[PDB]
Formats: sequence, structure tokens, C-alpha cells
Amino acid sequence: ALLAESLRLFEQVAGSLTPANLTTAVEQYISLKYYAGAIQLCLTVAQQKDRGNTALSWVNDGKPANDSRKKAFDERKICYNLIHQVLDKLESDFAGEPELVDGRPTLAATKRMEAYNVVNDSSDEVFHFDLYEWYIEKGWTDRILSIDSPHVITYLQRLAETDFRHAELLCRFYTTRSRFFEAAQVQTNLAKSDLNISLKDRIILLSRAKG
Amino acid sequence: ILPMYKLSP
Amino acid sequence: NPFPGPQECMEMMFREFGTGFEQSNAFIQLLTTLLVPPEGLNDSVPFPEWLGSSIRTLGIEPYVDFVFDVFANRTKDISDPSQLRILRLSCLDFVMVCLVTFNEDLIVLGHESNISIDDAMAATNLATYVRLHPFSRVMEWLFNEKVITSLINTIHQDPISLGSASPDSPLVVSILRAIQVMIKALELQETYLHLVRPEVLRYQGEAGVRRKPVANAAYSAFEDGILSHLSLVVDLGKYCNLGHAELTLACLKLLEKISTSSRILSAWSPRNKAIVQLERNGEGETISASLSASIMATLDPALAASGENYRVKLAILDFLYACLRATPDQPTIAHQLLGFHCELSKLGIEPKGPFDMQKSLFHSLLNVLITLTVSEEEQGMRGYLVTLKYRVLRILQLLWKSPLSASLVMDELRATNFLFHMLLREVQIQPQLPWDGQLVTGCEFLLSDASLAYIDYLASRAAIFEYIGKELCSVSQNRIPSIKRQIFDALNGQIFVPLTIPSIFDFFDFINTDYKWEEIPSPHFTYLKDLDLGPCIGVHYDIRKAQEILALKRKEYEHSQLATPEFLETVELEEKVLIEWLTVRNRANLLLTARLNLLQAWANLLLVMIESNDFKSTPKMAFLLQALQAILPTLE
Amino acid sequence: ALFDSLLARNKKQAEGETALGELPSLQLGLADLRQRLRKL
Amino acid sequence: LSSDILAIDQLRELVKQDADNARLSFKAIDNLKLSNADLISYFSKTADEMEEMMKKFEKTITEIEAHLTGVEAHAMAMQNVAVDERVYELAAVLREFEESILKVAGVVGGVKEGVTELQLRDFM
Amino acid sequence: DAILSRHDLDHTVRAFNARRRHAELSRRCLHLAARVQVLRNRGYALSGDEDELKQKLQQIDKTLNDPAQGSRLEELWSRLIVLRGYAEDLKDQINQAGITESDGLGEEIEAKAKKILEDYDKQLQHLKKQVEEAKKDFEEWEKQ
Amino acid sequence: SNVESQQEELTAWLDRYERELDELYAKQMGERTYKLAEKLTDQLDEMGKDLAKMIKEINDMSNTLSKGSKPDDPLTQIVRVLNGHLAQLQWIDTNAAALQAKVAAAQK
Repeated sequence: ALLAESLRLFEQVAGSLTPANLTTAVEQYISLKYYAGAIQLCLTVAQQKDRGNTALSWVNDGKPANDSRKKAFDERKICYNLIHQVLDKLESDFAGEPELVDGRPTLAATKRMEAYNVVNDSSDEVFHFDLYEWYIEKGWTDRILSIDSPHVITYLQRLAETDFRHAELLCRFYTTRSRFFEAAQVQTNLAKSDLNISLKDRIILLSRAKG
Repeated sequence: ILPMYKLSP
Repeated sequence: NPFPGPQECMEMMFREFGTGFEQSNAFIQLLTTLLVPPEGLNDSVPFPEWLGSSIRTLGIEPYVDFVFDVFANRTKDISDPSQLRILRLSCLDFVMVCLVTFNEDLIVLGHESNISIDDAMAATNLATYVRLHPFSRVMEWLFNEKVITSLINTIHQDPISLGSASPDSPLVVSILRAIQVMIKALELQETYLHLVRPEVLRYQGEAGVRRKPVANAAYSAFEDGILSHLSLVVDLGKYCNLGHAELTLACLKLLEKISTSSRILSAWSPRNKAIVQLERNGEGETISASLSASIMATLDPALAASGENYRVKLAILDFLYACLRATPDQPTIAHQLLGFHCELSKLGIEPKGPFDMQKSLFHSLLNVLITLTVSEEEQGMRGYLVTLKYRVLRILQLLWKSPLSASLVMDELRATNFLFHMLLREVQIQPQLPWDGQLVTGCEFLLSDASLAYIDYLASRAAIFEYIGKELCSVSQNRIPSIKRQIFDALNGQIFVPLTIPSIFDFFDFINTDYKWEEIPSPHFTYLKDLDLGPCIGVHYDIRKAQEILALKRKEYEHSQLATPEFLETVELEEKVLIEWLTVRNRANLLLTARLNLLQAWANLLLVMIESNDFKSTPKMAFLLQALQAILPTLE
Repeated sequence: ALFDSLLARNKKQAEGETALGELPSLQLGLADLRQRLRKL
Repeated sequence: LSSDILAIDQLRELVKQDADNARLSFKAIDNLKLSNADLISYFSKTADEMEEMMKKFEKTITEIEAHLTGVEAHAMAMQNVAVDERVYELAAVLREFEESILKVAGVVGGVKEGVTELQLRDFM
Repeated sequence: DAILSRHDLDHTVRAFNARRRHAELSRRCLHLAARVQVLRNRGYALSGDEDELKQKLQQIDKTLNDPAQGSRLEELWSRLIVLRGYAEDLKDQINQAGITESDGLGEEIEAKAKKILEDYDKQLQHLKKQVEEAKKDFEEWEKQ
Repeated sequence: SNVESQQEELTAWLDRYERELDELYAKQMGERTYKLAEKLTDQLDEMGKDLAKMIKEINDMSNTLSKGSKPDDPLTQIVRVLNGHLAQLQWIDTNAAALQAKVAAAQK
């Protein structure tokens, strides 16, 4: 009742919380294992700093440098970096612990699912992109694949166009889901590309595409 | 009625 | 300060220079000459941007305003007709020099990408250009009733004067200039009403400008002010019997544009007014007779593309095509000109009329078509003959598909053995016969203009096959073997009047994969390879969509400052190769769709022939085996 | 006198006037008209 | 006469709105001698009406362009060339109008039946 | 004949005349309806919905008062006069085929075409009225 | 005659109002925007008129060019009437299509 009412109070002044306070809030939420909630505050503070969604119109146009919309992305990221901060202590506290006693899930495993539902269901896709970019930097490959959101497909598709090693995942994404044609469709269209890819790799691509 | 339309080469 | 405020002294001097005709014409000519830029007849409007900035004046507008006021009001104080004609010609030349100096594509691209993509720096330049250029004021004046009234009064003259006048007479030149101004106005009215009026209104609302309106709000378009004149079309049609090539082409283009509009035909046919206006004293009959006498005039083999007669013929054909394609269900002036009795939602033929005696425009077209030979020796398979016959066949197809003018046309065609003449005029195609002295296997063939003639010939063959199939189906459903025997004989390769002709299987020579129209040699393209044709693309790849992209890429590379001077020629030659690549792809797509249509028409004809055939099968077994042998490689 | 009235009506039609909207419509005929009909 | 009916019908509703608009103006003055918020709709209405009349002007203009561009071609052929052939055109037109009418008729019938469907579904 | 004489002359003129008189009186009506909104409403307190009115007015006025839009007509007129002169010249040149034209046109198929036209007109009128009814009968259902 | 006398009462009264108008002026003696609105509304009428003139002239040139030795002939007649029919048929088609579209709304 205290943490749920604190969350109500924070979301009201979301369009006006200072990064120093928002941090102190998330720091305390983690001490009280209130993972999923703290993530929801940072996501809410993001939207209320930029209601018109300029960080979308900024990234959608693709890296307009020297711009006033840098504020939107930078302020939104202060919250996003805190979401990343929560998700780290989430695994740390429940490190290597199993998601069940026989029959019953742990409450540790519950706070895990509660946390990753806030993340995967959000409608802020600029947050999803910054989240997928950060998952790679941590080597959490199999995490990106499991996500069923359609914001991951746009990220991987837009990155496959100029990065061979990202088009690799999009092909892995489709093949774990058994959309085999869609993978060969990319592997072939990638071997025919204008990208800097060795011939012996293009032999692998076409050999996987043929399969 | 057909002075020139005839097929008379 | 001619030695009293300036706003008053200027108008006093203008009015003083308005009395008479000599000084007025001289001032008009001086202004017209001054409006010409020093580089000759695009930016840097030919006048200083600070013209009249000191005094509270709108710049160069007063001049055009006074010229229009004069031309509209003081045209009645000129007794000498020659002086009035000269003044009207000078005013029309001034208007044309003012209009031709307006940028259309520039303003379009500006309003499209300048503020939305480009920065806001150049926006001020385009704004100043649109605000200072007198095109807006001319367009505003064009919506006045005085101007159109003076124009239609100048164009409405007795025929005896034009007949006895000389080709260099000022009246003909003035009429030509007026028609050209009307054409330019009809072309630029949309661009004006779109990208001039709102900007000028916003500027007048923001800043302080004192201007007097001279336009009529009721006239939402230029057609509203001219739809009230019925004698205009009559005069334009009567002026076709003068022989002047330029004037005839201008009148034909004007009539075509009028027939292409929508408000004019909605006001005329909401009974009708044009059909009764052209049937007052037999104007349609004389117009049709003049058109027939004109199209029958031969052409100059040497001046193929320069023969004024061929140009007039093509203009008339385009006019008829545009008039028949627009609103085919409801009759139009084309049906009356062809020799039909245009009735409300019904047509008919009158006894002893021009169309009943087989002497009309349609019969003249049939004659000039059946008496046309394309097979030549010095060059062989000419191009302009192919274009003429293609236009004629398109007009015939438009007339046939229309159910309101289908039965009578088919009857008149089958009553003269048109299919027989067409078959006799057919010619076989082979990879040896060159097109205009150029061979087909040559790589330049796809880049040359022979592709247009080839597509036209394919479409002509397809239309002929479709007509033959339709006539065969009609004769079969009519259960009359009187004509079936002749049809089969023509298909068997014999004619009983015996004259022999190539069978249908002989014309099956257009399916050839040796040319490899699908395969295309792809150059290396070490650079610009990533530039795709996404925004280019009805398969029609626009060249500007890729031109802008490659220009932006070249600019970025130059800004990178890495061997920009040396590698520029590489990008230039890559662009010169990409443009021809796009043109070749477009031509290949056109040829492929033409071949597809021709094959579909041939298959439909063959199906209609096989199905409706009561003749024995053992004699036709030879043709069956021949068709099987011919299709075997096609399927393989 | 029917067709005559059809002409007369279609004649008065394409001739003005000041009716706040209905301006005279240009007449086509034959060539352009067939295509204009097919484009229906 | 039947064509003359629609003429008066237009003239009827025209004088009637001009009767009211000229009446709404006097009641304002008769009120003064011894509605300002009402005429606003009227002016804005005239504006809204004219706003499309301008579009009509644009349309007709564009048509005129598109038409004269054809006139040019017609003359351009007529100069280049320099009875029985055109008689076929008339027939080709009429036989095509038959078809076009027969085409439209289907649309009309479809609509009418489509309306009676709802009419039926109403009291059914 | 009496009915036609009445209509074709006595009534047409009064119809047209009455229509023009309406237009004129509409202008006068708006002029008065305009001055009413001037003299009485000259209390300087004129605002509120006025902004929207002058906004629309400014928009349409700006759209009209454009160089290009105004220029297009002027260009068109001359562009027409060109074809006028050209056509008149080419016409005077081919002003010989008169007998071919008059006799070529005068025929018999014309009579039949007229008939077919009348039939078309009848069919068209019927269709038009049918659609009209289909509309009028639907706007009823639109309420229920 | 009713429509013709309605343009007599509603004219004499329009003239009658001018007295109360001059009276209002007399009262006030002891705007430009509307005057701009009227001219703005009025200016396009001239454009309609001029456009009509243009269209008429175009018709004249086309008709005279196509045929000019018998303007009283039955060809231009068929042309005109047939154009009328085309226009009317177009109207029918379009409006019918509109009504057809209107039915899809009831198909909820």
C-alpha cells in the first residue's frame, strides 16, 4: 500500500521529476524488490517529458545530429538507463535461482515475470530500440530472439540493411520461430547485396538459404 | 454504291 | 517627379501617354523589350528587385495594370481597324512575354521540398520571386469579363477578310497570339490557383499592401467566363478552311482542350446547345467536307516530319481521339463530324446524307487507310506511316467499343469488305527487314525510336486480329454461310474475285527469344551500386527520383574531400549509363506487354476460329498439325 | 420536334450564364468523346 | 415543359432564401430603429460556398488546358493531312453508348435493390 | 404550337430575366446584410467568431491573389488565340471542300441516329429518375 | 408571376430599408474588411463570366474549324445532343455509384 501509493504520487508529477529524485526513487524501489514498478515509473516519466514523441520523429528520420530533439532522447534515456539499472540488480538478486519449486513458482520468479511484462508490453518503441541495443552490448543474444513484440522486427530489419552481423540475428530470429522462407529470403537478398561481405561468407549465406 | 471499294486489283 | 505627389504624377503621365495609338503602341513595345532579360529567352527575373522601393509602390505592377486597363477600355476610340489590330497584337505579345518568363517546375519543386526538406534560406528567394513577378497580376486580370469579351470580339471576324487577307496579315498573327495566350492560361490556371493565390493572400494579410481586385469571384475557373460564348467553336471550325498550318494547329489544340474539360460539357449537356449551334446553317457539313479534303491531301516524302499536312492530320486525329475517349457513353461533336445524327441518348443516319452516300469523314479515313502502303524499299517499314495507321486504328477501336456507335459501324464495315483490304495491306515481319534503315538486333535499337513503331505495329496486328475474330463470331452466330466461305478462303490463303495471301500461321513470327528482351547485360557499377530504383516506380521508373539521389550522393562525396576531382568522371559516366539502363528497361517492359497483348489477341482469335467452324476437320488437320508444330517450340 | 428540343436544350445549356455555378460546358464529339465514354 | 419545371423549381427556392436573407437584414435594422451573431453563419456560409466554386474554377481550367492540348493535336494532324470514313464512327459511338447505358443500368438496379433490401430489413 | 410559342419565347425570357434579377437582388441583399454588420456593430467590440471569418476570407483571398493562378488564365487566352489564328489559317487554306462536306454529311443514317438518340434520351431520363428516387427513398432510411 | 411579384415586394422593401439605413447614417454621423469581403466574393463572378466567354470561344473555334460551310447542319446537332447524353449518363453513373457507396454504411 505504501509503494503502490508512492507510485501513484510519482506518476502524477512525471512530466516534472528531476533526474536526481527519479534516481533516488528507483534506488529505493530496488532495495524493496519493487522491480516491475520502478520500471513503470521511468517509462512513464519518459512519455511525459516528450508527449509529442519527438525522440521517435528524431530516430525515425535517423540520427539528425545538431538538433534540439537531442533533449528529448537524452532525457528519455536517463530514465531508460535506470530501467537497465533495475534489470541488472533483478538478475543479481535472483542469480541462477530456479523459477520453481516443484509445482509452485518462486516469488523471485514472479517478480521476474512482473518486471519483463512491463518491458515487453510497453508502447514506447524508442525505449525498445534503446533496450535492444543494450541487450546486445551485454551479449544477451537469446533474449532478443524470444521477444515477440513487433518493435524488435523493425529494429533488426533496419539494422540488417547496413550491418551484416545484425542481419544474422534477424535470420536467426525467423529460424527459431520456423519462418524458414523468411530467413532464406534475407540470406539470399543479403548475398546479392552491395555490402562488404566476403565471397566465402556469401557461399555460406546461399548454402543456408538453399536449406 | 461501291465505286472504289471493290476488290478488283 | 516629372515637374503634386508621385502616385498622382505617374498616373497623369500614363493617361497622357494613352491618348492615341502611335505613342501607346510605342510604349507597349518599349515595355515588352525592357521585360526581356539580357541573356535572351531560369532565375533572376528581368528587373531590379528594388524597383520602386523608395516610394510606396507595388513595383512593376502599375505598368501591367495600366496596359490591361487600356486594352480593356480604350479599344473603342480606334477607328482605323489596322491600328486596333496592331494594338491588340502588341498587347498579346506583351502578355506572352510576361507569361513565358514564369517558372513552373521551379515553383513546384520549391513548394514541394524547399520548406519540407531543404532549409529556410532559399525560401525567401522564391517568395520574393513569386511576389514581384507580374504573372499573378496577369492571371488575376485573365478572370475579368472585359478581357475575354475583347478576345472573343477580336477572334469573331468575317470570313471574307481572312480569305482575302495575306498570310502575314496582322489579324491572323493577333488571332494566333490570342489562342496561344488562352492555351497558356488554361495550362497555368491550376498552378496559379494552387501556389500563387494563397501565398499572395497570406503576404497581403501579414504585411501592408493596398491592391484593387480586378477578378470575379464567381468565375472559379477560366472556363466559367468562356462557356457563355457559343459562336467560338463555330468560328474555330470555320477557320480550318484557310490553309494556315499554325492557325489550324492552334485551333485544333484549343478545340481538343475544350472537349477535354468537364465543366464545359456539364453546362452544355446537363438537352444540349452545341449540337444545335453547329446545325444552324450546315456548319458541321462544311467542316466535315473541309476535314475530308484536308486529310486526302498527299504529303511530301522528303519532308516527312516537317510536312504541315501531316501535322494537321495528326492534330485532327489527336482531337478526335481525345473527344471520343472522353465521355464515350454520351455522344459528342465527334459523332456529328463523322456524319451521324446526334440525338438525345441515341444516334441514327439520315437518308441521302453525307454518311449514307459513303462520303464523310469516317469513309475518308477508311479510304486513306486502305490506300496506304508502308512496305518501302529504300528504307522499309517507315515510322510516321505506322504512327498514322496506329492512330487510325485507335480511333476505330474507340468507335467500336462504344455500344452506342457499334452496330452501325460494324454494318458499314462488313458492307465494304474492310477486313479484306486490311489483310491485303498486311506485311510479313522478319529479322532481316530493317526499321528505318536500322536493324533490330542492333543494341541501339532499344535506345532508338524504332521501339515506338514496333509497339504500334504490334498493337495494329492485335486490333486487326480482334476485329477479324469479332466479325467471324458475328457471321457464325448469324448462321449465314455466304460470308463464311470467303472468310475461310482468306484464312486458307486464297481469294476468289485467284489472289493468294499469307495464312495466319505466317504472321506467327513475333515470338522470338533470340533477342533476349528479358536478359540485360549488367555493367560492373563499382560505384552507385547501392542506389536502387525504390522511389522511381504501371511499370514506370522515373529518372528524376534517381537523379536527385545520385546528385545528393555526389554532393556528399565532394564534401567528404577525398579525391573529388578525379573520381567525378566515374560518377558522370555511371549516371550516363544508368539513364540509358532505365530507358532500356522501360522499352523492354513496353515491348513485353505489347507482345503479351498480341499473343492474347491471337489466342482469342484462334479459339474463336476453332470453336465456330462447321467445315470438315480432315482437311484442316494440316493446319492443326502446323499450329501444333509452331506452338511446340513456344511451349518448350 | 423532340430531337429539336434536345438540341435547343443542349444549345441553351452550353451558353452561359450568371447562375452562380453552372457555366457553359465545352462540347467534344466523336474521337475524344468515345475515349471519354470508355473512361467512364 | 418538363424541362421548364426544374427551371421554376430552382427559381422558387432561390427567391425564398433571398427573401429570408433580405428579411433577416431588415429585422436587424427594425430592431435598431426602436441578430449580429446570426449573419456570421451567413457570411461564413457564402465563404464556404465560394471556397468550392474556386475549386470548380480550377477544375474547369485544368480541363480547358487538357482540352486545348488536344485541340493542338487535332489541328496538328489536320495540318499534316493537308465523309464515308466518319460514318463508321457514329455507329461505333452509338453501339458503344448502348453498352455504356446497359452498364450503368446494372449499377442503378443494384443500388435500387440494395436500398429495398434495407427498406425490407427495416420492417422485417 | 400555342404551348411551344408560349414556352420558347414568353417563359424562357422571364425565367432568365428573373434569374438575373435574383442574382442582382442577392448582391444587394448581401450588401445591405453587410452594412448592417458595419454601422450598428461599429462599437469597436467586434471580435470572437470574426477571426475565423477573416481567417477563411484571408485564406481564399490569398489563394485567389496569386501571380501564377492569375497568370494561368492570361497565358491560356493567348494560348487559345494561337490556335485561333492557326486554325483560322489552316481553315481558310482548306476552305474548298464545301460540296463534299454538305453533301457528304446530308445522308439518311442521320435520321436513324436521331431516332436512336431520342431512345437513348428516354432510357437515360428513366435511369436518372430511377436513381433520383433511389436517393430520395434512401435518405428516408437514413433517418430510421 | 408569383416568382415575378416576389421580385417586386422584396425589391420595394429592399429600397425601403435604405431610408432606415440613411437614418442610421444620420444617427451615426452625429467595415473595410466587409467591403473587401463583398468585392472578394464579387470578383470571382467576373472570372466565371470570362471563363464562360473563353469556353464559348473555344466551342466556336472547334465547331467552325471542324465544319464551316453549313452551321445549320445535323452533324453538330448529333454531336451536341450526344454530348448532352454523355454528360447526363456520367451524372447517373457517378450519383448511382455514390448511392451504392452509401449502402455499404448500412452493411454494419
